[PDB]
Amino acid sequence: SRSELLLEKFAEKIGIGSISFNENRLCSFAIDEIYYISLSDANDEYMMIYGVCGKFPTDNSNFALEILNANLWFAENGGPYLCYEAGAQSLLLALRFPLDDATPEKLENEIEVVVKSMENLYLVLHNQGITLENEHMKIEEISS
Amino acid sequence: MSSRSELLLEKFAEKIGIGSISFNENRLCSFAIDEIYYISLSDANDEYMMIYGVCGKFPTDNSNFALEILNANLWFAENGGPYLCYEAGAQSLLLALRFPLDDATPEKLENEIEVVVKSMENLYLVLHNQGITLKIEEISS
Repeated sequence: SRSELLLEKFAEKIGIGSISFNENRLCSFAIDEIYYISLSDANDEYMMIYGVCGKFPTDNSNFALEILNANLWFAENGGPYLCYEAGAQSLLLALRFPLDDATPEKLENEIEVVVKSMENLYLVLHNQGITLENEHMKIEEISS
Repeated sequence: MSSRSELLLEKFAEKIGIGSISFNENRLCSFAIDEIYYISLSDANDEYMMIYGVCGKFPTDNSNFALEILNANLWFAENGGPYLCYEAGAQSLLLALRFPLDDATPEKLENEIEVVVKSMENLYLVLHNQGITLKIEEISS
């Protein structure tokens, strides 16, 4: 109806297509925030975990400062360091991982710490409208 | 009258701010130059304390600077760990490190204060070896 016409006109404009309300008058969708993590075989005592947050706006100094300021918070609590990797010019959340007494479960938790930091970093940016460059919200329908 | 050597010493002295300088009987004249480091202990919460290395006033006009400091944090991130932070209030460049009270001892507080100092030392040296920048007095020879 006036809805189906919107549901569909929504599809044609959203990229994916052939969308319609099912039997129960529902039309479900899945969306996701994909988080990038990288493990670096740094040296022989430590391993480095990087939470790649996306390209950094290197033309906005006001941003670099609210990031640098956010470190106070990461300095008080847990600890991934907020950094800038010149090469790919990205925003990085860094956390060294000690190999001594290492364990996949410890590695699992340390990686979880970094992603929870990204969660928090993002929420704050999202709640301020900010959106890094390599950020993409992928949508697609599923069985309602 | 004085040799152009003594002359230079004097013009140097008067220009540097200190006054009345000359070469002693041995043709010597010594100075002491200080590189002060400001540390601040903070009674943050009741489970952790916070050691701050106040490095100076952060030039908030330079987009490039902020980025170089952020890139330096990669280094601190690999090593022990004082964080390179920015404090809006005083617009200062901070080197932050938390200190746990559980089993704390002045010895532990002394080591920690000393790591922040050494971090400020690696920082300033990398900053100065870049020409970047955010007290001399004569003494006995």
